[PDB]
Amino acid sequence: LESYETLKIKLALSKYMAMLSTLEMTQPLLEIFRNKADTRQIAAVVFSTLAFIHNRFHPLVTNFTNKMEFVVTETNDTSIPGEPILFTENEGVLLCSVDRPSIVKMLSREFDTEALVNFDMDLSDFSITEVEATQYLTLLLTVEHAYLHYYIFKNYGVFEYCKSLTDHSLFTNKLRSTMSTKTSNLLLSKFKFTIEDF
Amino acid sequence: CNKVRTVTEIVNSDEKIQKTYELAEFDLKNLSSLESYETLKIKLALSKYMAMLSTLEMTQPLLEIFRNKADTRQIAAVVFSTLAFIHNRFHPLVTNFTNKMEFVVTETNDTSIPGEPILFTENEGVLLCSVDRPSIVKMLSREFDTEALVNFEDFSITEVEATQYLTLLLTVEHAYLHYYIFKNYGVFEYCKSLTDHSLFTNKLRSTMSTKTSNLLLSKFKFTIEDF
Amino acid sequence: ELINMRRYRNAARKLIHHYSLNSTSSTEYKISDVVMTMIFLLRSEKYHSLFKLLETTFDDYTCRPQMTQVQTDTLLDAVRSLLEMPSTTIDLTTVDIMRSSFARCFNSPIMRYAKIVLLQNVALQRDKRTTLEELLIERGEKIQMLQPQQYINSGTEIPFCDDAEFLNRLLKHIDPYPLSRMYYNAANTMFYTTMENYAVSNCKFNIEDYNNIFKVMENIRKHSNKN
Amino acid sequence: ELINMRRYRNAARKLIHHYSLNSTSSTEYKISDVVMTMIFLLRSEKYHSLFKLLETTFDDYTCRPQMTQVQTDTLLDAVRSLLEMPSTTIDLTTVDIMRSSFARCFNSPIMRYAKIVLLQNVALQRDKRTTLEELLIERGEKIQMLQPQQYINSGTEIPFCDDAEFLNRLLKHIDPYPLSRMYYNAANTMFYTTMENYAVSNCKFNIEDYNNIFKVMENIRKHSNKN
Repeated sequence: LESYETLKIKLALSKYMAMLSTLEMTQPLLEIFRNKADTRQIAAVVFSTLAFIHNRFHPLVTNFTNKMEFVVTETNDTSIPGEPILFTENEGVLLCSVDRPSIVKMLSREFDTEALVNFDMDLSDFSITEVEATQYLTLLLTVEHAYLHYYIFKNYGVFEYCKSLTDHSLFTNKLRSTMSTKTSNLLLSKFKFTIEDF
Repeated sequence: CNKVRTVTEIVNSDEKIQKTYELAEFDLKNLSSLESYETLKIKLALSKYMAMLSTLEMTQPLLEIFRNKADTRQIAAVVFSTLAFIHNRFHPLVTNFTNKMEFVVTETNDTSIPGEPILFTENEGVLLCSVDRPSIVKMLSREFDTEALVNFEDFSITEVEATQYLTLLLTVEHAYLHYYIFKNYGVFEYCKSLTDHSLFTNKLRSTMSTKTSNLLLSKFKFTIEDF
Repeated sequence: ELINMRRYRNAARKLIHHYSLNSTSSTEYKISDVVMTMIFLLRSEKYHSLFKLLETTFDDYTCRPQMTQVQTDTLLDAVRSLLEMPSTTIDLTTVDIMRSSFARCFNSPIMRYAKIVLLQNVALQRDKRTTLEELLIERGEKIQMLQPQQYINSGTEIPFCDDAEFLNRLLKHIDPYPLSRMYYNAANTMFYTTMENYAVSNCKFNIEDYNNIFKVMENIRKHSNKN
Repeated sequence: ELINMRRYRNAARKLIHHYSLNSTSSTEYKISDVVMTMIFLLRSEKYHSLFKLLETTFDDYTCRPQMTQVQTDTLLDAVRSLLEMPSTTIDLTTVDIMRSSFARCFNSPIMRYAKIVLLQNVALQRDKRTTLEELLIERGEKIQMLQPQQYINSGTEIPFCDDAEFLNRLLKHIDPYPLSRMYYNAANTMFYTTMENYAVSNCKFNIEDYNNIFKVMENIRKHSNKN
């Protein structure tokens, strides 16, 4: 089961990388977000990641049933402390606002590289690095948090969506494996992880 | 608390990378980012300057000190001591002025220099600290307004009184920037800074040569009303 | 005698013509014309009534003065005298329209020597303990202010390089890379970013409780308690 | 009389306090404000000297009144009485500044919303326009001529008050003092005095850049791309 699920997880990560390559963005991801001037590529990444999560969660529906916009903010006053992905609906169209500085902080946080757990052919090819894979995983999980909130907003009212924004205990109402919500490893159910605070 | 313990677990396995941290960074960012702390720092620097002046054997208030055209000894000492204070603030390990300085205090039009009321130069190994009395007394005679226009967007001390000391502190800040630039490099560099001030991006990085320090004006950013 | 009435009256004639025929024409005239007109009007006893009438037109244009018909009759006499124009097209209504034109012209801003605009940023440090929802709403009000930029609403199928060769090369290349380390790094980065944001905003964040709710509740009720 | 002596006197007081570079606070101005100021100047024979100087300056600056010492002294005493400030703080420098200010204001068409322009240009010294660098070198020559007034070799160690009680009492006394307003006043005063020096010495200066370069350069290297 671990072998099967590890294969599935790395396959999903490969699909993630492949899609974000199909976006045809000549700028590197770290430089994608470092660039304060152009929000087009960053918002394209966010939109495509929302599409990726929506279709993996709901394979049977393909075409978008919604219209979305993006507002990119680069100041302290705007930044919500914990959810840099500001996602909401305004006047019949959803808006996914983003705090760029928080993300450029995240993807530049001295990623661990050493394995502290202590336990013709080849030539030029597609080569990746641990930092890039970790950054992609963090981005995918963050946008998954955003999509969880979007699904709560759709299945409830804005009042209940805000109360979820206050509590976050409301994720567990409907996201189970069902004929409507198609199972999915969700990219974070693969591992449990708890805190050892005093 | 003293510890914040972080763990990332795993399904179907028990090994964890359990890391524990401290509140030093979180609380330090909270307090330093908090504007109350920096306001306290500014008030503390100003209080130290005021205590310095009080202990300077000066019982007469500042403007009354600068009204004395006859003796410029007090004015020269005031400028000297404020230079010493700023020198302390950049480099606490040094307190005294190792070079003997001479003040040429004037009340004429020609000696007045538009932009550096206290010019500092050197003349064959002895240091020259120009004092321009007309300009500084013009500065200290502007009757600062005191009504509540905050626009947030026991002692005989008032708003406008300490305001004059703050203005003098800013003047000495500019003068000391020029003096330090002059001492680190040649006279050409000092005069070119007097004409362009571009050397502000050369040596004043937060390093061993220059260790941070507020410079006061970093507390409040200000701009022109140009078009 | 010291006052040239002729030039004052000559300029006032054009000014009153423009302002009475509702020809504002700010280009034509300056403050000098207005002040010369005002001085000439105040000069003779005849136009003291008009001067009193225009007194309250300087600032309080909502207060209608209370006057009888005889006073307005004498004022009309003065208006006909000043305009030197036949009273056929002149009446009280045109006088009031000219009054409004004068009031609007008077309240025009002129010129200033500029000012060091010290408003800028303050970083908005509350200096108190702060909640969650209050911060969320107060910040979101400024979040939704303006500037919606990105317009991607068409709705399109996600592009896929469905060929497995690209997938196979990558998937073989990812074999040496563990999942535990990557997931640890991601969780730790998220924790650091959240604590940094709470430190900057000085919000009362559950020390290690809310994100713990995230983790434990999500994982457990995914694994069991499905409902 | 129909003129309110108190109202117009105070309005003229404000206008002189500002246009004569003596005050700090800025109040948004309307044309009727200046009209009332000049009317009050008219009504007072004692200030008829400034009033008639304005009258002369209405048209053009091809002429300037010729006065003896007696008229100038009486005018200066009148201005001191109007300002109700220390007497010798104004002098012919302030007189000419006020004349140039009012002359510039009276000319030029009435604008929709202010002009926000300095008055250093075409204000003093109709003679020529000399380079600033040459003035710096020449005047520095005269500065470095003769009479250095103090020989302080050893240097006195800076006095420090470690008694927190006095520091805390001073801090308590600075509790009512707002940093923002005080700093705004100080910066504005320094900038205005520097502009006065630039005007008087007739050294043309980068109004929109050089001081802006000071501010921008210092802030940027204090925060961004320090390296």
